[PDB]
Amino acid sequence: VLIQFEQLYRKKPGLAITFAKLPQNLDKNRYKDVLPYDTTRVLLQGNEDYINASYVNMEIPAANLVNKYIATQGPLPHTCAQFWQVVWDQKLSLIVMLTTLTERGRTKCHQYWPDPPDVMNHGGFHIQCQSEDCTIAYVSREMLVTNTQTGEEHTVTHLQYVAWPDHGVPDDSSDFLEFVNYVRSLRVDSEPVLVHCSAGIGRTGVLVTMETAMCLTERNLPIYPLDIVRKMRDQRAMMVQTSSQYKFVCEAILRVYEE
Repeated sequence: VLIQFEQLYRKKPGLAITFAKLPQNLDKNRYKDVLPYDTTRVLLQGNEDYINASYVNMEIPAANLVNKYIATQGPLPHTCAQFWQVVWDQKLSLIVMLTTLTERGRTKCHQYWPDPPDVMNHGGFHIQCQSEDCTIAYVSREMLVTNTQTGEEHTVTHLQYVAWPDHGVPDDSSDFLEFVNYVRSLRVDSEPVLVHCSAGIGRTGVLVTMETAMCLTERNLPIYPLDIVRKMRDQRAMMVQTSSQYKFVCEAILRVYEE
C-alpha cells in the first residue's frame, strides 16, 4: 500500500506541459514545479488564456456518477483576476479552500475575498462577503460576485478548512471527514467544485480521494485508493503529494467503512 504509492508515477508519461512553462506565464505559477497539463488545463477567454488550474473529473460508472472538480493553486496577488474569471465563466457555486493564508510563517495563498463589510474588485468583478459563519475546523462564507460590465450577480459558497496542522496531517480525521461530507452535501448536478490548497495537489488530492471513497462506500462499491490517485494524476500531476497524505487518506477510508 504505502510502497506502491511511492512507486507510482508523479506525472503521466507522454502528457505535455508547455503553456505553463511559457515565459509570460511563469510568475502565474505559485510553485515552479507544480504545473497543469496542456490537455486538462482550464482556459480563460482573453488574449492571455493561462491559469494554473486543471479540470479533474472522477467517473464512477458503477454508480452512474461523475464528480467534476477544478483543482488549482492558491491565487497569487496578480492572478486573483483570473481565479474569479474562472469562477464566473464556469458559474461555479462552491469554492473549497484547504489552507490558511499563511502556515508556519510561509505564504500559501493571497486573500482573494473581502473581510465583511469590505469589498474587493478583481478583473472587473466586485466581490462582497454576505455572511461568515465558523465551526471548529472550518469557515463558511457566502460571496456575492458582480460582473461590473453587465451588472449580473452570482452567489458563491466559500468553504475554508482552517484546522489542518502546519506539519504533517490531522491526528484525528473526524473533523476533516465531516467537512468532506458537508462539501458532498453542497455539490450540484454536474457542476464542478473548485478546490485549492497552496499548490492544488496535496490537500486537494486528499479531498478528491476522500469524496470519491465516500461515494463508493455509499453504494457498497470497491475502493482502490491507488487507482483513485492514478486517475487524478492523469489529470493533474503529483496529486496527493506525500506518503503521510496517502497514509492519512487510507486510514480515513477504513474509518468511514468501519464507522
